Amino acid sequence: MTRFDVLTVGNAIVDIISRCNDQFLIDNQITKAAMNLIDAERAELLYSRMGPALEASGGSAGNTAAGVANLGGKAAYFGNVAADQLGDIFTHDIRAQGVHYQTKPKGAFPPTARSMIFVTEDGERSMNTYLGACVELGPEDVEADVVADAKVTYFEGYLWDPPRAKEAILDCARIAHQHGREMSMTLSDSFCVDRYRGEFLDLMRSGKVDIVFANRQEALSLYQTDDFEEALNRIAADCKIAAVTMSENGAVILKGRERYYVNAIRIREVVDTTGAGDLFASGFLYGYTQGRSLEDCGKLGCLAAGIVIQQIGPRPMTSLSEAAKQAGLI
Amino acid sequence: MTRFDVLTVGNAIVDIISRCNDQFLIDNQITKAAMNLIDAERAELLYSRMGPALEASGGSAGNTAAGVANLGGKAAYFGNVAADQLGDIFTHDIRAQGVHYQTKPKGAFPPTARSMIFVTEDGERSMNTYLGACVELGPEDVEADVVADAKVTYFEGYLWDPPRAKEAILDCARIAHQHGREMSMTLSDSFCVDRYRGEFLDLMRSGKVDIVFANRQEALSLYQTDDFEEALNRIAADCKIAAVTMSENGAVILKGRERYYVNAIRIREVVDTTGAGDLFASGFLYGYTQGRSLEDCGKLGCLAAGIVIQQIGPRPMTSLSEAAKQAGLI
Ligand SMILES: Nc1ncnc2c1ncn2[C@@H]1O[C@H](CO)[C@@H](O)[C@H]1O
Ligand SMILES: Nc1ncnc2c1ncn2[C@@H]1O[C@H](CO)[C@@H](O)[C@H]1O
Ligand SMILES: O=C(O)c1cnc2ccccc2c1
Ligand SMILES: O=C(O)c1cnc2ccccc2c1
Ligand SMILES: [K+]
Ligand SMILES: [K+]
Repeated sequence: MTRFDVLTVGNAIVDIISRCNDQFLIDNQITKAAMNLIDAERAELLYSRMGPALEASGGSAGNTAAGVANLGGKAAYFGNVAADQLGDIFTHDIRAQGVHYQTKPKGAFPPTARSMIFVTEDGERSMNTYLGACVELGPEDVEADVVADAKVTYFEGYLWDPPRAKEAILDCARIAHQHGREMSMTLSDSFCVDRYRGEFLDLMRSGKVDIVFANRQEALSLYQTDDFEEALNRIAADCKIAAVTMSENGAVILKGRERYYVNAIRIREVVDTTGAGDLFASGFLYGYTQGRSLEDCGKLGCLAAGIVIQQIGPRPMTSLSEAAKQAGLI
Repeated sequence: MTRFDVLTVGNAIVDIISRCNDQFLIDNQITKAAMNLIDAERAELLYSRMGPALEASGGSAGNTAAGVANLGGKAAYFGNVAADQLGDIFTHDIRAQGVHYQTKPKGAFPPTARSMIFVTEDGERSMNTYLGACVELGPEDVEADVVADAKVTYFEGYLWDPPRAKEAILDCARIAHQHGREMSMTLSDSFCVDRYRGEFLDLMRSGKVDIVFANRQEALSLYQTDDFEEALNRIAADCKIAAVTMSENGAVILKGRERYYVNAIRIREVVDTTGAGDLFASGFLYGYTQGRSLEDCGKLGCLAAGIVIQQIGPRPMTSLSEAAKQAGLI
């Protein structure tokens, strides 16, 4: 037996969520649908203009770990918060979901990362992230026994922004592979891909990453193309398994020459897209580590993603395991 | 012209909200549907057992002020937070709603008040409140110019728990009445009524309070009776105006021998009753300060209350003014 199905690694963030009109994004030069990095001064400025908000634990990989636990899988998470109230919230929420979380805060400054997420009327989310304590994550935060004992270790492309997180990831890759485990990454965001295009390709081609998650926008960015079919062929050539999401058009799972298309759930109304990709990865990786077919992994991913976009906030407040049972995915 | 329609005064609290099953309340000796005061040790214990949560600025009077501002009235708030992250969240949310809020924190300790609110499947809410920095609210926090320039000053019965807040309220009553303004209170909670029964009756009978808000449970507690008609007759004898809510049975507004019955609005589902009474007071006091009939104040209250119970969290995330316009209450 193994201790963990999925270890995830990412920027530990608390989300600050509000609604806005379309003009707000233009007025404040916020790139729509993207992760916009911001400094402390810009954080203060944007917050001063933001309406009344709700807070909820976030972080892309944090959400993915929570989702795996919610489905009934065994999950762990590495990510660095500060010894402050936001860090206490983050710690509580992830542990309360039944995710192993033991990364120790290093101090009160920089403070715990937060992301001001503006949700427009169409349900799109535009994130504005002050990394704070995330900049401190490094090799010292790798719990080697956890990596050794996890079927899959999954990490964010977003980790390439803070300075030393990549060193922790390279350590994880070494340990995972020495123990016959698999490594997975998400491309995270199309501008993130643009920042780290060559590095991401190298991760895949060198075999440090076995399973890659992308959406359409990320895949097009990765190969600098408007040809989605080219992007699919290239990504299949670059990694052992690729899971590519296409929003309302569902998803496609690629392995060598194999392609498995999955339909998206028909949605009544798109409330807030925050967490869609994260929860697709939850469903996929839960299925993968239970030995399910690639198609069924895709189905579980679409189920989880469809649920999270029908609520405000990034982590499903309902039972994913119950939903999967009703769906005959069990 | 006056600067403010409604000044509210209360315990400044950030809510930590989670769903639980019925047995959780019993196992943890949480009194269902009530405000349960807790110390620091008990807060740590309950939080350790609480599921993943979301945070939202709360405080009964805070919610009421926010609701008045939402409807288009001019609101102000007195309430004390700490110089910490939770206090910064509280400060942001109330000011971002357009409420005047200038109560200065006295340091970082005691920390900002928080309430762990457990919502059961029936939508009832059971609150567990650590008062923290609320214990420091005192006469020093009365902005006399704001009280002088507000049509109505409204305060929580909950203020009788912290040690010095009542002195600030007595100062408010003096200033308000010297400037020809009106004072209002909510009975807050049936156990709060039980703690301060004599003091609350005296506030009304001495004329320090002109307009009283109660629900059925609070009115029955106030007069220690199982007879609701007796409670209505007695409350009408004790205060100039009484607004008494009755959940799905709407409300009754009493003035001398005048009685005005108002129906609850049709709702999709009871998602979370948190803030129902607070927002009833918002709608009522908005109407009242706009010169509306007592019946129309009741209707505005039932509208605001009905909206808030159909969402998670204590402050409506949608426009109350727009809903009022659509409902023909305008
Ligand atoms: N730079 C970042 N790194 C990792 N996660 C992020 C970043 N910015 C925003 N997020 C998270 O992305 C999630 C949605 O995918 C949100 O819950 C938010 O916390
Ligand atoms: N002791 C208290 N005093 C004032 N407000 C409170 C108290 N406990 C809980 N609340 C608030 O009551 C609101 C619901 O009426 C919640 O938003 C919560 O913050
Ligand atoms: O080079 C491109 O074609 C390309 C495609 N998509 C992008 C998205 C974000 C940033 C750069 C991109 C660049
Ligand atoms: O004295 C009573 O009749 C009475 C009624 N309701 C209550 C609710 C809470 C606490 C005491 C109460 C006391
Ligand atoms: K969401
Ligand atoms: K509510």
